[PDB]
Amino acid sequence: TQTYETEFARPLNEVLTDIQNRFGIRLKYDIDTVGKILPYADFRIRPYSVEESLTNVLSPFDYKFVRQSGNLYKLKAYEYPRRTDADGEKMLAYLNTLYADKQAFELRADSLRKEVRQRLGIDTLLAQCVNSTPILSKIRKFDGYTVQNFALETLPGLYVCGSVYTPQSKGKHALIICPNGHFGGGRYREDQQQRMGTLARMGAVCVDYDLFGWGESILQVGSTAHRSSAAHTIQAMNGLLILDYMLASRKDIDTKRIGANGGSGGGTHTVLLTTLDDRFTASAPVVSLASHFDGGCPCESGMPIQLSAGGTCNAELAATFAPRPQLVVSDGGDWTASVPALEFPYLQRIYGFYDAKDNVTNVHLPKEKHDFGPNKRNAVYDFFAEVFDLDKKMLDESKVTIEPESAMYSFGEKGELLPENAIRSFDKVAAYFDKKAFAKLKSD
Ligand SMILES: [Zn+2]
Repeated sequence: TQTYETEFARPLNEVLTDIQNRFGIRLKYDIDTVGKILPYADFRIRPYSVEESLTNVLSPFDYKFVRQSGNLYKLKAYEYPRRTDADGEKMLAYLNTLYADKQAFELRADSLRKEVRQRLGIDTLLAQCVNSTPILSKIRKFDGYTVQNFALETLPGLYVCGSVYTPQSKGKHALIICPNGHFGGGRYREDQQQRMGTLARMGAVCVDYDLFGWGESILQVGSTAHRSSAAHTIQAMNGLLILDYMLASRKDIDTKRIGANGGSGGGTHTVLLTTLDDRFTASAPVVSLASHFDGGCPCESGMPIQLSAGGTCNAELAATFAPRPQLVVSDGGDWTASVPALEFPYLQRIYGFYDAKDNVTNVHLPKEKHDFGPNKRNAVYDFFAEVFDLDKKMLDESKVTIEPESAMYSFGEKGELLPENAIRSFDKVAAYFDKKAFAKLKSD
């Protein structure tokens, strides 16, 4: 019954099936429309445009479409971290109106650094971090580099576990902090060991560490806890405390050569690190950078850092590092497809404010997909070789050992070495962020 008096109301699932048949498209559904009723459904249709029709029937339920290949469309929930290339181009054009030189750029960059840090809440948690003796494994020797595991206590009872990759070559070394993306196996994976081992053979101390609720963090908080705003703050805190610990505990580091490098989520965390800490002298965010995507995981976008200074994006945060050497690796199979046309020229103009366009580079892999495969690693090897004066003759992944996973563990094959004091539920961490969690906890 289509009447004025029943608001010409149709179930949304009938409307969309009807759009699919009428305009001859295919729909992939990543939403469940059960029970959804759209008033005036047929009046929202536009015979000349499948896209207006879809947007007019979906935006009332907070849904959208994303055009796939050919005549296929995916139907999605609104995503606060994800916009379009078009949104990107308007954002970056808008931010270009806020600065015409170094002076104007540098005032906004300082506001961006302060408001990002404030909005992350990291200084609240740093004021509560302890100073206990880090748990260090024995040093394991390999061809031209060694590996040593660490567990560093942050908040009372909370541990970040990682591994340090040290060159065997004599003399002062570069240091590279290496947050990782959501790739299978985390920092334990083959391509992560390859990259840390090659950079260490070439003369860089390299450090990698568990994402919150990955690896041995699972022993304390479980796997679910990773997708939380807590993860965003805790992972940035982890990076900073690890940089502090490396610089205070080691004699072999040249403080003119401190790098950040990571892939996907690790590339988002790389930009966060160079935004939070002025000690970094070079940066390589890999298959990560976009004006129009902030990161899909709450560990990347869970805190509202992109609302800093009236609105920013990871491309502008990356720009605040100017004019320090920075490599952006992009590919044609993900959100970084835009970088050669959009994000890179934006970064070139800002590096331009310092006569240092040559300090920022883009290795675009048009044919490749979202991974940390060999040509991603080769752009990283090449960049740090160049800017940190590392030894390219040592570059050979066949010489890196692929340790089994448990060899990088701090707390034993089965986590049986997990300290007495140690947090064993997410509740203990959540209580720093949410009064509901604190209240659950305080009723023993
Ligand atoms: Zn994450």
